[PDB]
Amino acid sequence: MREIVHLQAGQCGNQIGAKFWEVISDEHGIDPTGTYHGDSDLQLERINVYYNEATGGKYVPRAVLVDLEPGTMDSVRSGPFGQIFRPDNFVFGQSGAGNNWAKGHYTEGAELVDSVLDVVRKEAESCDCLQGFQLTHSLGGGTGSGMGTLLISKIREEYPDRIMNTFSVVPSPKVSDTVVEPYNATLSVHQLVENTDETYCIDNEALYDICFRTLKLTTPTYGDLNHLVSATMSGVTTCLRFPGQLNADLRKLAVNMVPFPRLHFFMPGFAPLTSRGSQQYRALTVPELTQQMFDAKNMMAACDPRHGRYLTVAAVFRGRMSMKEVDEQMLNVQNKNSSYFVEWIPNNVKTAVCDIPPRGLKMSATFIGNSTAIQELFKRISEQFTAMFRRKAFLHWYTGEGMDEMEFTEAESNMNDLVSEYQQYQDATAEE
Amino acid sequence: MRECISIHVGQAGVQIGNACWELYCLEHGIQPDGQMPSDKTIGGGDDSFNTFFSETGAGKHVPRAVFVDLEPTVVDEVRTGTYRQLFHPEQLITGKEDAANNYARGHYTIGKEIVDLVLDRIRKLADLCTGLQGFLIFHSFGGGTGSGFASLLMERLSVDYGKKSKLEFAIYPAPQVSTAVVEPYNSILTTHTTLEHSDCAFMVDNEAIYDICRRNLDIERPTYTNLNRLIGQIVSSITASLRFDGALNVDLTEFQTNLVPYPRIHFPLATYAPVISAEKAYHEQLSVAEITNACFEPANQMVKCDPRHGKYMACCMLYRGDVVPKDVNAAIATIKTKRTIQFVDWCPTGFKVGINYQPPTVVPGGDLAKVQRAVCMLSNTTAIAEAWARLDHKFDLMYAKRAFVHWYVGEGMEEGEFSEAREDLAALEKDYEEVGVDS
Amino acid sequence: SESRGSTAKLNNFSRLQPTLHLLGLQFDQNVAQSIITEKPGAATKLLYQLYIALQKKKKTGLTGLEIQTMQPQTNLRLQTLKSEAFREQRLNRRRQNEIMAKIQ
Repeated sequence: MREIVHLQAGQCGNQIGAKFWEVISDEHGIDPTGTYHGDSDLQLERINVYYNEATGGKYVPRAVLVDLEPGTMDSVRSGPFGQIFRPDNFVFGQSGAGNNWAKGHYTEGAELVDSVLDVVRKEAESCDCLQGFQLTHSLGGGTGSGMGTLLISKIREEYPDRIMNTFSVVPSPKVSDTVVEPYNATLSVHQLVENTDETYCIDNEALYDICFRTLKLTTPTYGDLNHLVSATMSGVTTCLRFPGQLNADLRKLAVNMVPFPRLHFFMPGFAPLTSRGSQQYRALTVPELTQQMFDAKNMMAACDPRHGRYLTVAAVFRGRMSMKEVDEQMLNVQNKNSSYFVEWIPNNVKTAVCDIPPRGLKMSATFIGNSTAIQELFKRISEQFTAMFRRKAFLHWYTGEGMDEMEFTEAESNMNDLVSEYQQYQDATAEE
Repeated sequence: MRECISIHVGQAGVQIGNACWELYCLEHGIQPDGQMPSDKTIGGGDDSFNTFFSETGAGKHVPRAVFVDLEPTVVDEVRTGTYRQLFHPEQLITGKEDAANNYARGHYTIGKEIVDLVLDRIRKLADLCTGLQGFLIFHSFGGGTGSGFASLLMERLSVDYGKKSKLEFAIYPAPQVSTAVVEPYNSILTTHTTLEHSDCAFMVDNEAIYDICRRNLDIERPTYTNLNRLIGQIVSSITASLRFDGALNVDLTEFQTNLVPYPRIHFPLATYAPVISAEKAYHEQLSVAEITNACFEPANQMVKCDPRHGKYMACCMLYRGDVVPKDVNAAIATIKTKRTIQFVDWCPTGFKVGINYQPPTVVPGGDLAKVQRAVCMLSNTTAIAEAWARLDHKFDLMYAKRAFVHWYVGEGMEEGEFSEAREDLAALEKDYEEVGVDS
Repeated sequence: SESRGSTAKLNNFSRLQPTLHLLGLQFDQNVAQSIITEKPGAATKLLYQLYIALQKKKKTGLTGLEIQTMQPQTNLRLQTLKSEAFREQRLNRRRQNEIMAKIQ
């Protein structure tokens, strides 16, 4: 029936996808072998969304891993749950991307793309009807950003009537992994704003700051961030995975919180982010959750939403509390915090509570909203791109591939238009 | 998969290759016999050894490297060693006449005689491999064998493989101390070949090695073995994510793509740390921030140049051992705000994160102690341009009335090459100056 | 913008605040409260202070821009302008609610 096909791209995308698969398998009671070992009720009916029915009740995952380097599949296969996936989905090349978008798209995006299109077409034809496609990748390299955009464009061209949601990782000047990273982010943003339904902003520095100042972890590593993004994904997807009283779906969310297709970026965020020694001294209530979802401390942003105005806010709850508290809380927030949201459009907060609590935690709820805070990231990316494109540094590598430089010019024109649009919609005045 | 071929030209290249191979065999538990006689007590070896070694049907390992030299004395010296049962005699090509710090002979009348043999050998080695990314050419600028023969072979390898990475590793004639006199004569001709026909080049000297060993290792009697060990450790640290894995693997292409900002400026500044002895590795707390800060100190550089004179273009950080990401982030936050370190108004940041789970090992009889983690630095700055300026000054001052040039004339070569190399180096220095100048 | 819509008044006051603080006069929360609720006296008092300060400017010497040599002002006033915008928002936490009632 209604199933969701999952996609993989980039080494960071691959690791976060594996973490999410392990998290959902543990939550829904799946042993590392491949059988079922759950003890719940809603873990058998709608379990076919991400799995596939086979003989002996052995559900198989539904995710295609796309990569250019064979070293990632070996790393992810030796894990405790790396023996359950489909090795056929591990379509890897022989040459690495080299953190090049143009080279990865041109050379490693021609003779390898056919296999992944064939397998995704086979998976789509295997089921009866679908809703959308989820792809988790990163903009830091030629692996995630190099082919994720191409695959999204291909699937949109083939099946226009599908959901294109992604969780790409935005860069940061403070924490960088590539010298030509702003080039690749520049090239990827064009495809993101032209051939993508919606996109969520993912940052590592903000997650590190959160886990340092609130979680207070001893040795925070990538595993913690993978767990956090997996939990955020599960909280987002529980609206359809576990139906409750007020259920939601991805397409309704995309329609309701995207005022204009040119602006489809979002701001994700969880809420119960507490230290180890604080877990046994907490008050599980509504106002605390509202405060942790409204303050800028708990958000995973390397920015400040207080610099702009709230455009669209969606609070997805997962638990058994009430209905009146959410509406009264949002009402008094809009009454008090009036200069933080768009005045011209009232009731910018959407109510959604999942009656099914998660496994291992009773009170869980995510925060999905689109506030006016990405503008500084966009302008700093534009400034750094202009600075490096002035004297044309690190450009011979892209020129030798075959692609010209006009692409950079049209791209920077596009970001200039987009940021102009963003700042002239930031100050949405009532009248003259 | 990730397989590369090493090239060793000259005595220095051969000894460096031997040091690298012995380091690899000791770190991977590879016995000198070539098999695994360890049937009673195992001590490792279940890893990915296919990157450098090869597996036979009988459980044997064959090194994949090129050991060529014009003088047979080095070949005989290595042959009479205790590792002679590891490689193959066909990989060690002797020679009747040698260059011995001479370019004209080793490029025209000596190096041109043994061409087809080495080409067939390297073709066979490449055919024996599946995935090829780059090459490890080891030579020297002072040694005539490592200058004339190396240039003529690389000029052909470049036109035979345009899609493969072409690395370079050799020794720079130090301004203060030197071994021979005609070293810049070969250097001025080798630099043009390495610039207009190669993609990247690494430049190191011995004086800085001497200074660092006397300052940290505190040895009054140094030897070539320690220098070779340092170079091998550097090479292993650079190519660490290939034999093994980690949180963020960094292949040859991944760092080589960004390490080259321009086709003319491809001379990074390596920095290995910590370079410490046994007693220097016990009473000393080792974290990431301290060693990263020490990496930018001019005293720890293997090139005698003050970083404060210029500024950096591109930076490439590598790590090896148990390293925690938070320490790397804190170090980045510290260095990005350091006023001493200079950079351009156009590159606020750029660098890499290579996490290697396997820590560096030790050797019985060596000077390196057991360190929990390691760090390697490859930065691009214009302050190193003084070395080429000094070399050009030396070439100009000894070319005025043609000291020791009549032999090169008699051997057969154009005198105009000297002026061509001079003007090419002048243009390169001009380009470096222009790039260093900001708005 | 003079329009009765309080967004126009926000536009006016966003520029009025730093001008009130180029004298060092206290742009006060209760002053704005009496501005919007039209309690007589507070805004009138601040306006009269500004009036006699204009008289001070015309009394002997320098214009207000040249007065800055007396006591260095803009050492924390750069943060004060942003805090003034944020406190205009804070005044909105109580005062603009009635205006927003018709717009919501």
